This record gives sequence, structure tokens and C-alpha cells, in this order.
Amino acid sequence: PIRALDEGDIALLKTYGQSTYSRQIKQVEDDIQQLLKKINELTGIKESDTGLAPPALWDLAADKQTLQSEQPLQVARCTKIINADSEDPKYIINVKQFAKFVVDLSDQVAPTDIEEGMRVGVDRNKYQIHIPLPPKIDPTVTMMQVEEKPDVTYSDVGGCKEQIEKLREVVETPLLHPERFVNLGIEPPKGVLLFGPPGTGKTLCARAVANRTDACFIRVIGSELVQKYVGEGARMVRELFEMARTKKACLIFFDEIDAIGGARFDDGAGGDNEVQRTMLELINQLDGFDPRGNIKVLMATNRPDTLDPALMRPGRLDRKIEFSLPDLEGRTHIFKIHARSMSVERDIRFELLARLCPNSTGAEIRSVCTEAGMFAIRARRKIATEKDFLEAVNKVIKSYAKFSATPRYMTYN
Amino acid sequence: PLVTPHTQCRLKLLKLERIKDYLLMEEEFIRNQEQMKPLEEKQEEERSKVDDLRGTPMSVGTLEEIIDDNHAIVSTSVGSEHYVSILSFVDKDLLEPGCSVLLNHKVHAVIGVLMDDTDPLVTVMKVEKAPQETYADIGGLDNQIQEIKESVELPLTHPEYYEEMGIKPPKGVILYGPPGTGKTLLAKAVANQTSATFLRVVGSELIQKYLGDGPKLVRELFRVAEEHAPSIVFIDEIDAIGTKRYDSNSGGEREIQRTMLELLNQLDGFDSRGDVKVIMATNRIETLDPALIRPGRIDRKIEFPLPDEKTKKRIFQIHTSRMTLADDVTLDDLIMAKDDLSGADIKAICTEAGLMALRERRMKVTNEDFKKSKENVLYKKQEGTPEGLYL
Amino acid sequence: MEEGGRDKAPVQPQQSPAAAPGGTDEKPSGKERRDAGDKDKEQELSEEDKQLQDELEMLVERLGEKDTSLYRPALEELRRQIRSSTTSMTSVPKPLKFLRPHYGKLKEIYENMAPGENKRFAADIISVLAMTMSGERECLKYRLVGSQEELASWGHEYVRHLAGEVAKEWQELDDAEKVQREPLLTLVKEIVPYNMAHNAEHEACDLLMEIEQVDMLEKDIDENAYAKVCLYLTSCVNYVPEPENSALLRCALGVFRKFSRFPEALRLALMLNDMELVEDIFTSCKDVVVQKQMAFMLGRHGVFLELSEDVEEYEDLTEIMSNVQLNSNFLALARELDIMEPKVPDDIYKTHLENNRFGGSGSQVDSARMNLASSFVNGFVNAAFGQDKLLTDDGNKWLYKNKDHGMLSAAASLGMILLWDVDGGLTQIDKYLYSSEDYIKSGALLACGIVNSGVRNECDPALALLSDYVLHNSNTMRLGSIFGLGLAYAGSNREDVLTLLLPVMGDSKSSMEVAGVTALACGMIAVGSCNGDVTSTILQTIMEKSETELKDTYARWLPLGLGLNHLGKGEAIEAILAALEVVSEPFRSFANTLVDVCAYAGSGNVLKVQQLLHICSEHFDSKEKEEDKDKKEKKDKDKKEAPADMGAHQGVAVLGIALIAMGEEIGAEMALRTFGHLLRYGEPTLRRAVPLALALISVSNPRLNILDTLSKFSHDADPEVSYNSIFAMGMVGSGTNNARLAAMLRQLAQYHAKDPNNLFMVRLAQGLTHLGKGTLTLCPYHSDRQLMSQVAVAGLLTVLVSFLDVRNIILGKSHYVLYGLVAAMQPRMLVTFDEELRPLPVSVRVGQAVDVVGQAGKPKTITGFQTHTTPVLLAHGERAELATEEFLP
Amino acid sequence: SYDRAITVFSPDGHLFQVEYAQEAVKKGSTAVGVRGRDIVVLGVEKKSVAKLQDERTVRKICALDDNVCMAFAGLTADARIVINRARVECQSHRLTVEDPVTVEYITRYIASLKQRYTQSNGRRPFGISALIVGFDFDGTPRLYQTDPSGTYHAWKANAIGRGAKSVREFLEKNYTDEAIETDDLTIKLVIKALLEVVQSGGKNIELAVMRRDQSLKILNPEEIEKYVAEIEKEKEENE
Amino acid sequence: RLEGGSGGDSEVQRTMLELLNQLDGFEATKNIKVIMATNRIDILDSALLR
Ligand SMILES: Nc1ncnc2c1ncn2[C@@H]1O[C@H](COP(=O)(O)OP(=O)(O)OP(=O)(O)O)[C@@H](O)[C@H]1O
Ligand SMILES: Nc1ncnc2c1ncn2[C@@H]1O[C@H](COP(=O)(O)OP(=O)(O)OP(=O)(O)O)[C@@H](O)[C@H]1O
Ligand SMILES: [Mg+2]
Ligand SMILES: [Mg+2]
Repeated sequence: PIRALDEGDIALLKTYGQSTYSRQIKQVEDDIQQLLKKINELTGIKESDTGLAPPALWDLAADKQTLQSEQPLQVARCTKIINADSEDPKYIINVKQFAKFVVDLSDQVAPTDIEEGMRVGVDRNKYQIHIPLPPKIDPTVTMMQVEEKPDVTYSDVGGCKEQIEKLREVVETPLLHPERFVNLGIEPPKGVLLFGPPGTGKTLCARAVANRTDACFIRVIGSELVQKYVGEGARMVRELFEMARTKKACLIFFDEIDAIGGARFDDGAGGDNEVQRTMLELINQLDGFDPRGNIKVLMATNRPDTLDPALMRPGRLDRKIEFSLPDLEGRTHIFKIHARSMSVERDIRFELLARLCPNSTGAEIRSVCTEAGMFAIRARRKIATEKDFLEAVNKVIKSYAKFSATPRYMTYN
Repeated sequence: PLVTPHTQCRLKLLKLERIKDYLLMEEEFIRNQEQMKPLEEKQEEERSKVDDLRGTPMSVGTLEEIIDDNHAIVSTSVGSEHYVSILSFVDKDLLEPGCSVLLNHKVHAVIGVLMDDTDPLVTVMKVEKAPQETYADIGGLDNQIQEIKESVELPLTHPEYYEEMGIKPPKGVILYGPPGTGKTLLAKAVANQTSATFLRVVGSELIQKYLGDGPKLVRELFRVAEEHAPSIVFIDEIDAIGTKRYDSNSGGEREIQRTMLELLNQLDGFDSRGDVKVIMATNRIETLDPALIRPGRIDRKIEFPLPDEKTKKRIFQIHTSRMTLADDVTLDDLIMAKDDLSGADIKAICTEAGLMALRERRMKVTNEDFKKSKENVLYKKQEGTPEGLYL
Repeated sequence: MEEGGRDKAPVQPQQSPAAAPGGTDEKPSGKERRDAGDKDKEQELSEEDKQLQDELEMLVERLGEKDTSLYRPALEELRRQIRSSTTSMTSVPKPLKFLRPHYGKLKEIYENMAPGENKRFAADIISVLAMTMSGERECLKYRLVGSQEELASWGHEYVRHLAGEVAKEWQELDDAEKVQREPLLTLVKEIVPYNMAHNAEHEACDLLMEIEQVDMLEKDIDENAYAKVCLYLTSCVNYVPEPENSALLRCALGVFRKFSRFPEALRLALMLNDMELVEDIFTSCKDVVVQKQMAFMLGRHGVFLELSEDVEEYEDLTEIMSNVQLNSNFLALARELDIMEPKVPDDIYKTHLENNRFGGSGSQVDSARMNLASSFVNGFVNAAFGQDKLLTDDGNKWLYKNKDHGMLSAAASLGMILLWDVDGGLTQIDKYLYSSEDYIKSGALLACGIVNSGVRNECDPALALLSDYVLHNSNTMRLGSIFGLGLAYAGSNREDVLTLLLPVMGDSKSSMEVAGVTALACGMIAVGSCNGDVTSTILQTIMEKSETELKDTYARWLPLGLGLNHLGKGEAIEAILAALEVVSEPFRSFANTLVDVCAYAGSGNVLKVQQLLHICSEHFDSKEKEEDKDKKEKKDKDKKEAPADMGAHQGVAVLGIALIAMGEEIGAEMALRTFGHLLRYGEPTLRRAVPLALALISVSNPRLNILDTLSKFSHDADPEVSYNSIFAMGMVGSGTNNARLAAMLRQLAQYHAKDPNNLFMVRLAQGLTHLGKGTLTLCPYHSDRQLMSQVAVAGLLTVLVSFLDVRNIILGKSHYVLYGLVAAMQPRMLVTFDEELRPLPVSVRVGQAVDVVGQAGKPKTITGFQTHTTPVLLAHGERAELATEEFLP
Repeated sequence: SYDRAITVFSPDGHLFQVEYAQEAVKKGSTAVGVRGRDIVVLGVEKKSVAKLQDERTVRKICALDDNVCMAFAGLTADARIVINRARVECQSHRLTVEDPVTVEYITRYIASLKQRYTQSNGRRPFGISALIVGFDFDGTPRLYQTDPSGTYHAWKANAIGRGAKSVREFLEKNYTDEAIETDDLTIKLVIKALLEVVQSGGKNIELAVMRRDQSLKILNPEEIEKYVAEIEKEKEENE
Repeated sequence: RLEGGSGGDSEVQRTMLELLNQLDGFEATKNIKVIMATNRIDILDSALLR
């Protein structure tokens, strides 16, 4: 028995209570939002100006020479040559996208420098060779040659006095003393994997050897190997393992090789097929016929269990350096690294702080050092006290690691 | 954003008419600006022939290599590569293999160079409007309001405190808790009161099917944020972007899992980061990948619990701002008697009780509206847990 | 849809008013008693505001509208009681009987005869019966009557007392936020005769309440933040007697009727200055009423408190004049050496230390004009007692080395070193005075006016600098002597030394820069009377500027003192005075826009802001009146800095888009001095929008135009993190952005933000919003620079010591008799509360908590607790008196 | 991960199934207790009668012997076994040794019986916590407490149940070093402590005191209403 | 929303989170109303039932 609407009762509502300023305030807000629009299309000042030089230098070119470089200039294409025959051109030339022609040389060429597999400038009408080219270099390995120093010294990787000692043996020592390996009769390993918990210092050891290398170092973006086209990712592998053979002793660092292939299965007849072709091409240019010589490979992962046993074989990855948690002497050295460059009280002790971080990483220790200064900005201070750090330990660890054991603690004292 | 009477007062009639005065004058001044221009030279003969020198159907090409004798090599979309010249007024200082250029059809010649080259999927995620009200809109969360301000607003407004201790501000923030608590509001209030730009990402937004289209959009996402302002990126519902990184039997599962593994790389992997902040939000937190929860990536974990009997008063106060409230009501009737319900519950109670007044032909809202509304909203959550074992 | 069966009221009040023409004639009882039975029942079905849907009020008029059209007029023999039953019953549904042209006919039922005491059946109902309908009468019906015919018929006569009892009824029923509906009623009714409405509403408010005054009291001044010229003229003097007659809060007189000094009458606030000298109550409110009267909004009050009570009640005058000034010197002496101040920091120059390794080596900069900026490592940091013996040796060598204009500049820096001083400021100058040079003494004795600036006591009204002036047969002895004394006596409006320095204008010794700053020196003194100054300036203007068509030394200095002598009144007689006085050629009609808008410091007069655009908008103007469109834009910069941020967002929206976007010489040369005039607080909207046009130097122009916009980009005080911008632009500014021209400038911008730790209040807003000038002292500089060639020779008089009206800094001191209290103050981001629930929480930023001399900051209304009552003026002002009372257990 | 057994350890040395038994204690009604000069007192909250049952079978306060009391939390089933077992031991102690039983001896029996009940697999531990209050051992007032791990422990003022953290923080700022003599003052301390109930209905408090010489004295809802009146009398000094 | 592993389904949730967000994301929509109709009230998720 509840119904309360009828068109006459609609006219009750919108006249009761501020009949003076109801529409008087509303349409002012309405047409100003219309006026927000009508300013915008009246401006219209987008101005995507690009391509043009400063207009004080090209004046000589675009007087007649630009008109002189329309009709006499050529729109010739570049191609590749298969071979040649004797006494004549008989040149067999492909495009790999267009067809394959058999054409003649032109007048402006020397018939000696028409060697096979050479990029050559080809006419559009009669398709004659005009200009030979320098060979093609791969465009994306140039993008990932680092050419840049990240600034991390070995004095910042504290807590790892022995993991650096294993890593010093493989990378640095044959590149500076290639004598004692031969003068005793051994060979250095050529592949090192890094595995362990996250935030432990995997990237730091890779970032610090890019500082002190004195050699070719190549970061490799992992998901550039995965492409849209079939077989394209496998071709990217090849160009990487050719130019490494040209120069001597270049370093290649992969990172998170969990992504580029971890297991080879087929039960539902399909899946990560194209990823396997790129991943198996990586294997055959790692071991197989034509061993690589002086190419050192570094890999790092967080989930080492799910990797292919084809990569777990030594000869491809030879040293298994793992990272663990620093016991106590490691952590007391880590606090002195991450808190030396901050305004603290000059009398505090750090060994009491290293107690209260039992199962912690180097990332978690630095988060305590940053958070303790944030409490100093909650108050109005410019130096850190002891209780600033003690509240920071409870904020980082104890706010997430335990909630039942701290209040109801009376089983342990 | 100063409409502060918040009621039908003549001040808001006076204030908005002032805004009408300045925008009409801004219209009429620029209307006079395109009117009284007797300057015509067009381009003093230089760019006018240049605009006729270039072709009218301007096309788009791609550099492969640079042969610097004013005769370079390019590549089309199909891969047809042409020994084209450089037809001037282009400085050879901002053209790199990968930078897209502008070409002709009759001679295919390089006329200009295409700039900014953004794929139109990331420009959709660029917010231009401040949607809602400021921090005074939400009903009291001030312990955790001061947390997010320490990492977003305060380092950008006043970074003089941090150099005195050499401490970089935190980067990543997780918003987690039960649903209906205020996660989406806290991002919108930051996007209202800010100075840098803003980017929103709705969950499964960076997921495609072309096996490399997934991780490629993530690179362009952080590229745009880095090239522009020292700004922040808000990626919401990251429970569909991470679960513990297990290996299994499905092939479409991996292009899911691989895109979500290189977001890890762009965030706190190699090189550096720039001034890019990331704010992430879920309902459940334990089903996430532990590689993302570690510090270095995310330095703040913020709980949003269900409210109390004190700040809940502020929820009822704000959502009953501009409604005709009868003097019979007591706000503490429904608060103290029942002690379970979210902030989004309270907005539904205020709207339902307003519908009950029109349901029985009223403008003012009494206690009997809230008696029926507090029933009707809450009957969507089940009866109970266990019987009286405990005592 | 459950209609029918209970439709009693859509039947019997459908039939009995339909039987009312069937029972008006031949039924004398049924005409009356069924009308009374209709009247009370329709009255009863409306009084509860819990059934807006009335079972009669939108059920009867479906025939009752055509009925009332044939019942009220067509009866024609209306009795004395049946009109009180018809019009009481049928004037109720007429806002909803009629549509939107009800506005001409709220009277064809009601004003046949208003029956008695219409609130008798409309008392407990808020607005549904007739109070919304009463506002509908005063909106349209009274305004068409009171457009030209206020003194008129029943539409005014009874309507006065009708609006009187209705305005009592808003604060009668519930006393809700409909208190503010009474100014909504009082101002719509007789907009221009608001006082004729308000005079009855003043006396009604005097007997209304003494607790429900204050939110309506701030409602008036919020409506008085902007109005028409006449409305701001009217409702501000209506604002005055409400804390004078109803309540006696009354410590809001002095500054908040400096609100009403210049608009209504200068003598009226002097009669309120007489009303200050009436209510001499105790001392504590009296003390802080007169604390502001010296160096917070004006001086010149030292002549009216030497009457018959010269013991302690009138011996506060000299205490106000110079002793609390010296107690403010004891702030910078005692308290500010305690917080963060040794005598010489001298190391913002040393903060340029890491640059020497940035890119190899250093020690390449040897420009001699950098040594001008080398004086400001000593100059700007030593304000507020940065006294230096032998730390001025960088000055002492460079004074006696080269750079004659820098000999004047380093001598002028000594007045900034000893600022606000009278005790030994001249003794510091005298040892550095006797070098017998033109440039050394003209900078030092101009700096002597800077030392005793704001003192206005007996130091040298004609003693030192008048004797310096009569030495003239030559250079800046002729110039630099008149400037310092008018700078020192800028707060005064004394006539005598104005007439001593009027023959400077009347000499006709044709040193052009001397006569230009003569207008600036006399302009700083007076803002009101002495029309003979306007006569004296235009005589030499017509003698000199008519026989030339040349440089702005004529134009930037001579009409400016005219505008300073007529600053701050929107009467538009001063435009009729000045513009019809210099009716002349257009290069002398450059001065048309000066005295027009210098009288237009701050208000809402948007009709002026459109004639500030539409006359000289663009025209493309091939190099003829380009100075005038810059100066027309110069006057757009003010009338924008006082509307308390309402037009400041609109100012940065327009001037960011319109000029620097689609402009030419107006935008890309001059239109950044808005941001160097709008605020000096700093916020990253405009602080980052200027390097959008500065990192892009756009070097094709004479780039010191854009590098002038570099200079007063750092015209924001209150030191910040903005060092990131200036030092990084100084790194690209050493080699590029040539150090021959602006190596002084970038470090002038670098060293000005950290002027001193404190004393950054140069922004013309005291208490909450009142001016207190700085305008007469600042505005010469932004008029001085918008060109060039004064970066080398002439503007060095200006660029060092132009603006010198810095009025202390914070609101920490207590002054409770012995000055020992420190209290507990609680600093916050400023108020937003306009009209909300009861005790409106004043602010929102509870985190900061200090006790004593803590900073001011941009939006800070700092409050206090611990039951000290702080009952002084309840509007702050940095010399609170702070009594003690705790009667609440 | 690994719990599902009371004999296995965590990789960081924990017994989660023992720790989960303390989580079942937090579902119980709160009960507080203080000791004083002569009169010990303990009170319970959250009666919540349901209109159709007899309330003499829902009792949470029992006596083991003539001069020792008991208040508990947790679940009602496991408390009945511990109460019925402890009545036997505090009676069989008197038979073997002719003294009365001290308040310290009966708490070691309850803790040790809960100790060996945790060690062997296939024995679900007791999810209760108890308060033992007795001024029995030669005129000396004492109160102890238990724990589901089996650790007997002595406090001077105690709170358990759903909301013990607020009450234990309340009593630290309230239990004066000034000893609460004039024992109605000490009873008014408990009623002020129990005033911070989960709803504080006023008529849901069952305080039981002991004057160390008589038997248990269960208070009536008329004497306890008088003590609730004087708590509002002292609250009138706020204005 | 079930667990991970080779159980539940991710892609059902991947679609569901978009329904969870196009009506309640950063941008609130207007003049668009949804009607949902099904049985089995207790087994649909407690994030769109809010
Ligand atoms: N042994 C250590 N000494 C000092 N600092 C450390 C150490 N380990 C980690 N850190 C700090 O933790 C931060 C994060 O470490 P990092 O990201 O390199 O760990 P990771 O193992 O590479 O992480 P992931 O396994 O996810 O790649 C570093 O910036 C570093 O400052
Ligand atoms: N503390 C609060 N104060 C005021 N309003 C609130 C508060 N919390 C929630 N709301 C209301 O809840 C709505 C916002 O929802 P919320 O931000 O909680 O979504 P969410 O947390 O993202 O939910 P989900 O996790 O289910 O997506 C707003 O309409 C707002 O009115
Ligand atoms: Mg890493
Ligand atoms: Mg959400």
C-alpha cells in the first residue's frame, strides 16, 4: 500500500524551498562549464612544430637546389646479391620481401666491387646497380651496449666477503692475469648463475662489476627476445653471438632468465612455442659445434627451481654462487654503510640494531635507515636518536612479521 | 575550488558570477586577439614554398642507418628501403635509428621528422581532470593521510628536509584492506591536490594477445612518465598482476606471467628510476608475489581497517551535509548499537533514507527513515559464525 | 497506484469552494463559515514542514484558479471580514498557482488588502507559507518600484515594516543559518538604499542577540570583500557600529575601519579615531588598538595623543611611535640572534662552491659588473642588525677601487645594514662619510634616510639631508638627497618639508633624473590632499615632456608620483581630474592609464578591468604605443592582488594563456611582472610556469627582457627550496646568458630569497586582508624596470633600495606587562570556515605546535589554548596582549 | 605452511598450534580481578540473557575449595573439565597432607596438567585461560593466572577476554601505588574498570568479592547498582 | 576470487576486475544503470556486492 508519485505532486517539490536562487545559482554553473569548452576551441593553439631547422641556415638550399634535387635525384633501393657469372654481369639479386631479379650493372660502377652478399643501390625502373653500400650492423645491440658507468664500488656490497671472492675469480682475474691458469694448466669457468632470495644483492654485484670492468659489457633486456613474429626472436640471438666473436673478451649479462624459458613441455599440444625456439637457439650458440672462446655469461634469478636442466648443465652455467642472509657481522657492516651519510647521534651502537633484524635482507636494512629519519621529520629534529631507530624496527619488521607473539609473549622470558 | 558556503546563499551566487566575469573577458580578449591582426606576411616566402616543397600527402617512415652525405637510408612499413636524400631544413642532431621521420611519395624524400610518437593506448591513461574534493571530503583517516603525504606531496613541495639527512623519499606504496574502505578515494584526493601530472591504470589494461604486446606497453608507460614531469603513476587492482610466480602447464599463462615479471625489472631493476612514484592497491595482500612486496620497490604498507565508534561520526556528518535534517535524529543511535559496517555502507544509508522521505511524501528526514534504511542496507551479509561455545 | 477511496480533500474542498460562487450570494453564512473552515484547515495542512505535499494547496486551484479570478475581483462588494478570509486563504497557493510570471502579480490576491498580521498564520512555518513568497516580492516587485521611485506607495510604505518583521522572523523561529538570510533580504531590497534598509536592521540587530552577532558580522565582511563601488561604500559603513553599539568587542576598530577610511570619508575613520579616544576603557584592548596605528597600516598619528592626559594614557603615543618599534628591534637583537643568527652568514656566495668541479676546472669569471652583486653578500644578509666592522672591507676596497655607481650602491647598502635604527645609525655612516666624493656621500646620505625610515621622530626633518641638498651645483648631490628623506617620511603626510622640497620641482634645473625621482619622493609621502603637488608636477611636465618625444625617464617617474598622491579610491573623480588635466598628445597620454588605476588598488570593479583590456588590446601597433599596452597591463597586476585569491586564479589563467601565448611585445617583454607583483609567497604553479618561458630564453629578442623576467621571478620572499632553479640556471648562466649583462642579476635573484632568515612580510596584507601599503614603496621598482639601460646607470638608485616597507615578520611575543610570557600557540594552514555547523573548527593543520617566536608562513591563522582566553582582538596581529582567566571548573 | 601438529617446529622456532589456542581465548567475555588490603575482588561482564532460559547454569565464577575462587575465558566445554579436575586435587591434597591448600599449589596443578596435555599428538590442548584468586595462604591476598601453553604466572591486576588490551592499559594508569583501602573503594575500582565494557550496559556486571575470612559473597543487582550510582557522583566534577 | 596455482581461474577474474572498475574506478560514470539477475546469492564475490 505504498505509492506516492503523481505528476501534479511533482510540481510540489521544485517550488518549495529557495525558489529564488535554485535555477539562479544553477544555470550560472551550467553556462560557465559551457564557457570552459568555448574557450578551448577558441584557443586552438596545439602547435606540434617539428622537423624544421632554425630558419636562418637552409635559405641557400631551398632557393633552387631543392628544386634541383627533385627530378635528377633518385629514389633507388638497396638489396642483396646472391652471385655473379663470368664474362657478363648476370647478377642474381634478392630483396627478401619483393621478388628476385636478374639484372645488369650500370655505367657508374666498377665491376670489381660487386662482391656477393653486398648491399647495393638498385634503380627503380631497369633495376641496375648504382652504388654499393657498407654492410648492415644490427641496430638493437648498439642500443644495449651500455657505454655508461653505474657508480657502485665493491665497498657497498658488504656482508658478501666470499661471494665476491668466487665472482672475482671468474670475471676479473683471467682478464687481467691470463697466465696462472695456463702456467698451472687449468681453464677458468665461463658461466655463473646467481640465485637466492629477493632483495639480497643480485643486481648490486652486476652493477658493481660494470664499474670495474675495463672491457666490453652488454646488458641484455630480457623481453626483447620475445617478439610478435615467428622466428624473429631467434634471429636476435644470432646477431648477439656474432659481434661478441669480433672483439675480444666481451661480457654479456642476462637478467631474469626465468622469463625467456624455464621448462620444455607439450601436453595440450601448444603454448609457449615461439619462446622455446628462441630459448633453444640460445643453447646451441652456448655449447655445441664452434665453441665461443672468450664470451662470459652472467645470469641472475629469483626462482632457480623452475629452470630447464639444459641450462643447469655445467659447460653452459658452471658456478652456482648463491646469496644468503648475513649472520651478524654482515649486518653490522651493512648499517655502517647505509647510515654513514646521514645526520645521526655520534654515540649510538649498531650491534643492538643488528640483533633485532634476525631474518632480514640488505633492502630491509636500508628501509630501516630511511624510515628512522622520517620520524625525525615527524618531530622537529635534524639528528637521529637511538629511539628513532628503535621505533623504525617496529614499523618495518614488527608491524608485519609478528602480531600474536609480541603481546602474548609470556612463554619465552 | 572555493564554493565554501556550500548552501543556497547569495555568496555562491556572487562568487560564481565573478567566475563568469573573468571567463567571458578571457573569451572576449582572445576574440579581440584573432580580430585585430593586420599583420600578413604569411611566411616571408620561406616556409610557404617549403610547405609546397613537401608533398601534401605527408607519409611516415623509419630510419635504419644514417649515411651522412645528405643521402640516408630509411625503411617503410612493409620494409621497402630507399636510398633517399635529405631535402634540407632538418638539423642532423635529433635523428637516431628508431626515430620515425616524414617522407614523400613521388621521390620519398625526407621532409621532416615525426615527434613524440606515442602509441594511442597510453595517452588514454593520462588524466586531465581533478575529479572530486580534497582531503576534507573523506571522513577522518588522518593517521594514514599523513603517511601518503610524506611520500608524494611533501617531497615535491618541500625537499629541503631530506638533504639535511641525505635520505631519499620512499617510492612505492601499497593500499590494502577490506573492500569499501577508502582506497579509491585516497588516490582521487591526491590527484585533485597535486602539481605534477597523473596516470591511472585499471588493472588488466596492459594485457594483450600478441605475445610481446604485453611487456612492450609497460616500457612505453614508464617512458612517457619519465619524459614528462616528475610525476606519479597510480596502478590499481594489482591482484590481477601478481600471484607468487609459480610455473605451470598453460601457455597463455606465461605471457601473463612474463609481462608481470618485467614490470619488476622496470621498477627497481637496472639503471636508475627517476622521479616516478608508484601507488598500488588491492583487497587481498597475501596472494601477491613476494618479489614485489620487498623494499626497494615498495617501502610503505598501509592498512585500511573498518572504522571505529569515533571517526564513524565524521562519516555520517559529511554524507549528511546538504540534506534537510530534522531535529529528532541522533547520529549515535545507529553507530553505537551496531559495530560492523564500512564507509561505503554509510553512503548507502544516507541515500536510502532520502528515498524513504519521498516514499512517504516528505522533505525532512527523521529517525524512522534511518530505522528502515539501516535494515535494508545491511541485509546483504549473512547471519553469523558460531554458536555460544565461547563465553 | 492506490488512488481513490480516501480522497476526501480532493472532493469536499473541490466542491465547497466550487459551491462558494453558489453560496456567496443568497447564502451569507455559507460565504463566511465555509470560507473560515477552508481557511484554517488549509492553514493547518501547511504548518508541519513534514508534509510538503498538501492535500489542498495543489488540489483546489485546478478549478480554484479560475474560481479566485471570479471570486476576488468579480465580487466587487468586499466586506471588512470576507477580505480577511479570502486573501488569507488565497494568497498562500499563489507561488504555485502561478508560473514564472508570478513576479508581476504577487499582488492581485495579496495587495487588494493584506489581512492584518500575516505572520499570525505564518509564525512557526519557516518559508513554505509566505517567506519564500516574501523574498519573491522583494526580488522583482520592490526593485522596479525602488529603481527610481523608492519614496512611493504601499509597495514601499507597509513593505518597509513588512520586511522589518520578516527580518526579525529569520532570527526568531529557529535561529538557524537563516541569520545570513537577513543580509540576503536586506541587500536585495533597495540595493543602493541599503543603509535605509540597514538603519532599521542595525537597531533591530542591536536588540536581537549578543551571541548571534559574530557569524553575521563576518558574513558582512565576506560580502564586503567585493561589491559595486557604492555597495562597498554603503555596507562597510553599516559594518562599523555593530561592534560599537550592539556589542563592545571594539578592538576590531582600527584596522577593520581602515577598511572604511579611504572609501567613505578620511575624516570618518578619524571620527572613529576619535571613537578610539572615547573608549579608553582599561589599557589592554586600547594598547593593541593603537599598536597597529604606527607601522602596520599607516603612521601620521603622533599629533592627536598629546592632550590633557599625558601621564600613561596619552604617553603611549611615543611608546607606539618609536619604543615598541625599538622593542621590535629588540626582537631582531635578542630573539633572532638566539634562533638562527650570527653576524655574518656571508656564504650564499660560498654555496657556489661545487660549481668549480662541474665540468673540469673553474676560475674563469672575471666580469667587473659581477662586483655589483658582490656587495649583496654583505648587503641583503645584514638587514635587522647585521652590523659589520671590517666585514665591509669587501665594500671598503671596492668603494675605493672603481665603479662610481657602485660607490653609490655600496654606500647605500649601509642603510640596509642598519635598518629601523635611530640609536647609533648615523654614527656608523659618519666614519664612512668623509671621503669628499660625489658618489660616496650621495649613496651614504641617501642611506641615512633608510636608517631612520619608519622612525619619523626628530632625527633630520631638515637637518642632514636638506643641508645635503643645498650643496647642489652638480650630480647626485642634486639627486640622492631628496630621495632618502621622503623615504623616511613616507609614512607621514607632513606639509612643511613637502613645501621645502617643492622648489626641487620648481627650480627648473633640467637634470632629468632628479626631477623624476622628485615625483617619486613626494609620491611616497602623500596619498590624499595637496592638489598643488599635482599642479607642481604637471607644470614642468608640460614644459619638458611637450618639447620631446623620447625616453621613459619622463614617463616612468613623473606620472607615477601623481598616482601615488591619489592612490586607493574608486570614486572615479580622480580620473576626471587627471585625464582632463593632461589632455595632450598620445605619448603624454601614456599617463592616462597611470592615475586611472593607481586610485584602483584593490576591489571588484570588473567594468574597469574590461576597459583595462578592450581599448588598447593588441592592434599590432608598429612600435608606437607599445609602452602604453605594457603599462595598461601593469595596472592589470593590481586590482588582482587583494580580491583574496578569487581573481588570482583567474589572473594566472588569463595572463598565462592570453599574453605569453597569443601576444607579442605585451607578453614576451613585460607581462611576467604580474607574478612579480601578485604574490611573494611562492607555490609551484607559477614558480614552475615562469621557467617554461625562462629555460627557453628565446634569445632572439633583447634577452634582458626575458632576463628581467628572470630577475623578479625571485621576487617571492619567505626562503624556499627554489635554489634548485636559480643555481642550475646560474650554471648555464655563467657562460651562456652572458655574464657581461646579468651576472649581477642572477645572483641578485639568488641572494634575495634568503634576504634574512626572517622579515619577509612585503605583501600588503595585514590582519586578514587590509593593505597597509608597501605599495607606494614597491610599485616604483616594477615601474622602473620593463626596459634596459637602468641595469647600468640610473636604476641602481632604485634596484637596491626601492621597496623598504618590511614590517617585522611573525606573531610570536606576548607582552603581558613585564614581557615574560611565551604561551602555547598552535600554527595551522589557514581558515576555510564560512558558514557551517556551530563551533566552526578554525583550521586543519594541527601537526605544527610551537610556544613562542615561531614563523608566520603563507596561510597561517595561529591559535592558542590552555585557557589563556587571548581576548584581545580575536583577529591576531603579532603584538597580542594576552590576559589571564580560568573560571571554568 | 607448516603447522598442523603440536610436535613440529617452525623454521624460526614456533609452535603455531599452541599459539592458535590463545586466539580462542580472545572470543570470550572479559573478566578482571585485583587484590587489595584484605578484600580481593573479581568481576565478569557480558551476561546477555536471552529471555527464555534459566541463568543459574551459565555461571562463570566457581570455587575450587573454601578459600579459593576461579574465573575463566575461552570455550565453556574445556573449562568444565579443568574445574572438575581441580576440585579433586584441592580435596585430595587435604587428605594426603592435613593442611589447607595454598593458592600457589593449585595453580601449579592446573598448569602442569595443561603442560603434559600439549606434548602428545592426538591431544587437542585446552583453549581456556583462567584467573585464580585466593587470600588463603595464611592471611595473604594473592592472584595468579594461567595460559594455554601451560605457564602459571602472578600479576597484581589482570584482564582477559575480548578487549583485554584496553583494560590492562587502563589499569596501569589507574592502579595507584596508594593501596586501595576502605574496600568499597577497591570495589569501585573494578566497577570503574568494568565500565569500559564492550557495550557498558551497566546491568551486565557480575562482581564477586571475598573478605578473606568468610565464604564467597555474590553481589546482588541492587548493591552493585548503588556502586554504579556513586561512580556517576564522582563524574559530576568534570563540569 | 579463488587461489593461485593450477586451480580456480585467472582469466575469469581478469574480466571480473574490469567489471569491478569501469563503474567504480578513478572516473565515476553518470546516466548508466546496471541490472544483475541470478540465483545463488552467497557465492558471488564480496567486492561487487558492496
Ligand atoms: N649485501 C648488501 N650490502 C649493502 N646493501 C645491500 C646488500 N644487499 C642489498 N642491499 C641494498 O638493497 C637494495 C636492493 O637490492 P637488489 O635489488 O640489488 O637485490 P636483488 O637481489 O638484485 O633483488 P632481485 O632478486 O629482486 O633482483 C640495493 O639498492 C642495496 O642498496
Ligand atoms: N573514510 C571515508 N570517508 C568518507 N567516505 C567514504 C570513506 N570510506 C569510503 N567512503 C565512501 O566509499 C566510496 C569509495 O569507495 P572505496 O574508495 O572504499 O573503494 P575501494 O576501497 O577501491 O573498494 P574496492 O577495494 O572494493 O574496489 C565513496 O563513494 C565514499 O563515499
Ligand atoms: Mg635485481
Ligand atoms: Mg578500488
